[PDB]
Amino acid sequence: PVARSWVCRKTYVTPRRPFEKSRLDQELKLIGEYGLRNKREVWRVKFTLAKIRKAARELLTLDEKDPRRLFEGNALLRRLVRIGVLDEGKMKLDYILGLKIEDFLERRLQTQVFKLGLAKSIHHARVLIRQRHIRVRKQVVNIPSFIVRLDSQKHIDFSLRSPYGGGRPGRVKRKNAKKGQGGAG
Amino acid sequence: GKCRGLRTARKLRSHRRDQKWHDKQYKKAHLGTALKANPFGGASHAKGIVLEKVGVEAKQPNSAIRKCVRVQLIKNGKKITAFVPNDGCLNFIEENDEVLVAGFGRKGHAVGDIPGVRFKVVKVANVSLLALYKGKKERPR
Amino acid sequence: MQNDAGEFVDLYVPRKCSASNRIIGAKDHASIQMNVAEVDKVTGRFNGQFKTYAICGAIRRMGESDDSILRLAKADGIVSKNF
Amino acid sequence: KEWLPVTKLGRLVKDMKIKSLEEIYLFSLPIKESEIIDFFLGASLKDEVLKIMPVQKQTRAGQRTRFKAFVAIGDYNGHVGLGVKCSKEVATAIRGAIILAKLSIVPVRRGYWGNKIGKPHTVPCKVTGRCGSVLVRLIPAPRGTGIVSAPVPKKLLMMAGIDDCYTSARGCTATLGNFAKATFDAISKTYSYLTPDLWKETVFTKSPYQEFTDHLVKTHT
RNA sequence: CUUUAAAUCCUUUAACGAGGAUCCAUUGGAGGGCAAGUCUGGUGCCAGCAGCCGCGGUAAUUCCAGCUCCAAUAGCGUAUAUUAAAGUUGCUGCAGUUAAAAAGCUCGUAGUUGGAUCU
Repeated sequence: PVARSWVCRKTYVTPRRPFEKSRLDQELKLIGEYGLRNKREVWRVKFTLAKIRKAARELLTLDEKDPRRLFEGNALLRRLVRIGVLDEGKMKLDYILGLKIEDFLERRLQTQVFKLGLAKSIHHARVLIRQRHIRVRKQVVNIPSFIVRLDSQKHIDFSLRSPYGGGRPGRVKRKNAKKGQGGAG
Repeated sequence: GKCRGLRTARKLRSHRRDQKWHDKQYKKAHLGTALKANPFGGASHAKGIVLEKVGVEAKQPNSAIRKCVRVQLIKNGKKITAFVPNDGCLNFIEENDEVLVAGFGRKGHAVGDIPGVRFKVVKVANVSLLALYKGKKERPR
Repeated sequence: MQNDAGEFVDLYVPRKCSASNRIIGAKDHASIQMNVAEVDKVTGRFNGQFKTYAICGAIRRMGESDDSILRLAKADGIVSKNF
Repeated sequence: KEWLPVTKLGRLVKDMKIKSLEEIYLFSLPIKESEIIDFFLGASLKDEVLKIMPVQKQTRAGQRTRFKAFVAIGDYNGHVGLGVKCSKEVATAIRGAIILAKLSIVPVRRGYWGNKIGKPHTVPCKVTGRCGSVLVRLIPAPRGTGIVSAPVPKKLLMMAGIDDCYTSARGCTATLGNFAKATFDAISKTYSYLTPDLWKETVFTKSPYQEFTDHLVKTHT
């Protein structure tokens, strides 16, 4: 008898056919323009999208004008519009069935950094997110797989302790200045 | 099914249990004689002692004599054949040493050209054959 | 077909048989689109217009297109009523 | 280089008086002239070869190896075809197969799943095809689900244009010809299944020879 | 410095700390199934590979070594059970002329299933 949680779940899933051409080509493509580390991240994204589409499937299985269906649907569309994968005008119950992986991957933090113009490349955006240079509503964020809400989108800025947006220079510029003043005299 | 009455369940359950009894894999997996005839006793691996080195012949057109080991397992005590898997690995084993044996992977049946042999050799002298073949670890004296 | 807005969305609608009320597919090459001309009431001359029917393949293959077009003419009134 | 029509359908198409092959599908005329499809279905027509399976008959003068060519054809908007050609060397087999697939193209009807909203995406009902010992089920699926089947009927259902479907297979599916023809007359059966929407009493327009019978008898010999 | 019975763990912060960021990423594979060289050299039914077809007899797309390439990635492979694929246990939803198959036939008690009609 211990005070333990013992709760966990798999986040990704493996496909049935390992060796193939087509789905390999689209996942290698989306890693190409979206800058992902490995196949496990898009496997997690596909599993999450499969879960939400399955939940939408038994939600739409139940009949119209049912209380729990209406409540669960209103909460689900409110979550989907507050994360920003939908838009505020198109609130319909069956349009959850018509979205794909790029809508899930659009609200990634790397895509927001790359499209906000404070990064050169998506690889540069990934290495700069991993190096803790961004404050989001005055909070230092490190994780690249970060979901940005719609209301928390205009507060993306460089962290105040980073040398890029204003602050102390790091180890390397201090080393170059020290060796320059050492070699000057 | 064919017996399609509304109150027909016991006859259908009896027919289903007798027909599932009339099978091969279920009778293999739900009888004690099949597991009793297994020299592993339902275990994945076993430990035994090398007692001789045997070079057995091959089948039709594939013709290459294969070198196998008769191993007596410690836990039950019967002479069980085992095949040295990889090239250059028979010189790594000697007489009266302990060998961790396992099957080839086709559920206790003969695999490939080698006749009558269903077990292979994984570990000898508490070191893997892969480490001795690659040269990562040396065979202790 | 229609939709929620209600406009036409199918590419076409197939014609139906006048005897069995069954549609004619694209690869049913035994169907017939033959025309029946009508006569003038006063003289019996050709007035110029026509009216047609449609039969499916399987009725011809089983062998009853003739009495089917006979009852179609009976409902039309082109053939005599006493027959 | 210039095309010379021999069939009166080809003359009617070349005389700029047949607007589409859609009315030809409506009136179900046979096609034995394989460039009306080239005239109407232009650069959107897509080609993909299935598998080349050699056949032979045992003789006294040695084993001769005739080749069978398997192919699928069709744009991403409906019409889809299949063609089997038997010849000796590969190139004339491939050319004859794509020609005979261009002969036998059928259009398909796209339906909905649950709600009739937006553009149609799936099959309207459950249709099947029967040849040899192959049973191929066509069950409608919701939006964006994807085709779950063997790889060859995934390829066939993207050639047909059905993005979302549910399938089932039975029998010896190793033979590609019987299975492919079973899928083909399964997806060609999406018309011949009467729905309550088609309950309106049809009206027959003029036969395609009847509008321009004078033009065809003065420009066709 | 914090935490803690007191430390260690995490976080914050000094001073340091990378140009083959040597601060050096493995696992089984490359004929088909099943994404990846008719590359080169050696033995040539022997050594071996191979879950299955099959690769070895002196021109090895499979053996043994070097190069390149593909798969997942701090993870990968093997053996035992087990599930789905198995519509190969079929209640949904298997078959019984010829692929395994209907008692030689008939009667017959439990069990199974039983015509229409009442506003």
